[PDB]
Amino acid sequence: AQSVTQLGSHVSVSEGALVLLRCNYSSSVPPYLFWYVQYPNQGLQLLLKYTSAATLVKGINGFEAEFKKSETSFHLTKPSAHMSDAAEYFCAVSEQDDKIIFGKGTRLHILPNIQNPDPAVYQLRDSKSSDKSVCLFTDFDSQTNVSQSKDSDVYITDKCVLDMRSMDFKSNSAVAWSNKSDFACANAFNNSIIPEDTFFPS
Amino acid sequence: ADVTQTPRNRITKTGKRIMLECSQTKGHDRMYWYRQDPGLGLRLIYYSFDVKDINKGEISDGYSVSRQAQAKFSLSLESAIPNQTALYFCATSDESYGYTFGSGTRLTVVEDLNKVSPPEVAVFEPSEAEISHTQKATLVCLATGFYPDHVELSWWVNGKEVHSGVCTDPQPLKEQPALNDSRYSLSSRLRVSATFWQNPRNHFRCQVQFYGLSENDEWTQDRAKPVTQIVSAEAWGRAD
Repeated sequence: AQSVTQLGSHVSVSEGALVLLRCNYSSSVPPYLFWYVQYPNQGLQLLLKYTSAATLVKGINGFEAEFKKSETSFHLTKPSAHMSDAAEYFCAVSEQDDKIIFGKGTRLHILPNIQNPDPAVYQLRDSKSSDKSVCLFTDFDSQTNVSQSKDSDVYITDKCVLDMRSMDFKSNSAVAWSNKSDFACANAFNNSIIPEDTFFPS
Repeated sequence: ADVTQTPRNRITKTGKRIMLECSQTKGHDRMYWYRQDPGLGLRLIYYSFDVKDINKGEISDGYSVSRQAQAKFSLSLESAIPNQTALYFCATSDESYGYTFGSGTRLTVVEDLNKVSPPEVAVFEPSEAEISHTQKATLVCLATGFYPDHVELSWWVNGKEVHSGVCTDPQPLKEQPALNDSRYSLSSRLRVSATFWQNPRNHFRCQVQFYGLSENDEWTQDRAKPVTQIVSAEAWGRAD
């Protein structure tokens, strides 16, 4: 088998929804096919493979994939997306009777089901006695995304999802900070489209 | 086999010959070296079917290999350059594509060792406004001023490593994005119940493992030698 194609370096799925990661190959004789997973930042683990036996192959954890030669596909599915499914997935194919060649990989992002969003911008102080601080934008749902800073002295992180197991509670957040003395948390996220009911305490 | 690779982490200057070693115990004929880079998957560098046989993969330029025994397959960067910075994986296979991968070699090639720098680390304490509004409390760790981008951040509550309630940025950002040798920074959050934060018995530590210079390396500057090290910051719970 001369190639394997995954499209979308990053893809999203709603928490609880069908997982579907697409893989297609080019090889006139049916090949062996493999799906590998990689956690940050860890090695590769085999999920499942097609080895010319069952066309529906089942893997660990509810994963399965159907080999379909008539549309040269081997799509990976799982019935319900859990937060622990966040990882990078690689499709791979046999080639030249002597090796495995890897697709470029897709990272799966699971969007938490946030039933009671409570968007807010908080100021946090350094535990030591500078008064350095950072701004924390948190508790917004899936319709919000955070934009890059448009000022080279202000730093803004990508949104990150944490899962507090103690309370079975997930939330989004991004962090902003700057050394500039005119920097205020009220203005930190002005380049992002934030929810109209974002809480801004004093 | 137990496939094993050495070294596990290494930082080097440009221009050096660098050797990575894969070893196996099961004696499979076929061994392989791959590199992994973001957006490109795992690309084959070189592979070998027995002790008499070496063949190029798609990205063999800049590399050589030796198969000195059934059990061993060595990769060399002949003259290291920065674009050889990557995660490297060796693998073995049986005769039916049963692959075994080694656990990885993270290699960072830097132009100028003078620019290596450990992080400064700070913990930022939960807002009273968050505690009041949500009855939850979010700590933020910030690591800054580090180079190269080769760190591992963890959180420690009362001396045990915690994974629940944590989110760490997946990649650091550049402090000076217009510079090729910009320092980096990274943030992480740990969220607990307000209850837990309000207990002055509880101890919270953000730990950053930095990979840098070894004892071997020469160091000519007045500032601290930027050797591989751990840098932490801490906060105690607070009722007031």
